[PDB]
Amino acid sequence: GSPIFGPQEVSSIEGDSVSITCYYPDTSVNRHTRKYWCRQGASGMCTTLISSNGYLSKEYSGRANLINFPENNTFVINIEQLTQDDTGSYKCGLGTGLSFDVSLEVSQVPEL
Ligand SMILES: *[C@@H]1O[C@H](CO)[C@@H](O)[C@H](O)[C@H]1NC(C)=O
Ligand SMILES: [Mg+2]
Repeated sequence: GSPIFGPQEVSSIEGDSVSITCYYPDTSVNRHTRKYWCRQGASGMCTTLISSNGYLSKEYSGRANLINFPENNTFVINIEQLTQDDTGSYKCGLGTGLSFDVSLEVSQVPEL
């Protein structure tokens, strides 16, 4: 099935911020479980970059937040100071399991 939903593709420009909302099923277990944002890598693993246990990758020091909103069965990942190096294939999810694939594209600032 389709337990998690979010934005399939997120397009931004260098310097921008994004706010990515992931939706989960309306259950107590899901409201209180670990939430995560991870980047899919060439090895096949999805490396956690931020989680609701308070974990943060050094790649996101000073520029990211993950906020759980149990009151509407969502959580939000905020990512700031984007650069082209943030382009990639990500997942938002619950647990370690339930997840949704997000493609983030960060393009160059257009020439004037
Ligand atoms: C969920 O609730 C939070 C807190 O009130 C709100 O800021 C956010 O917009 C809501 N999310 C959605 C998808 O309605
Ligand atoms: Mg590009």
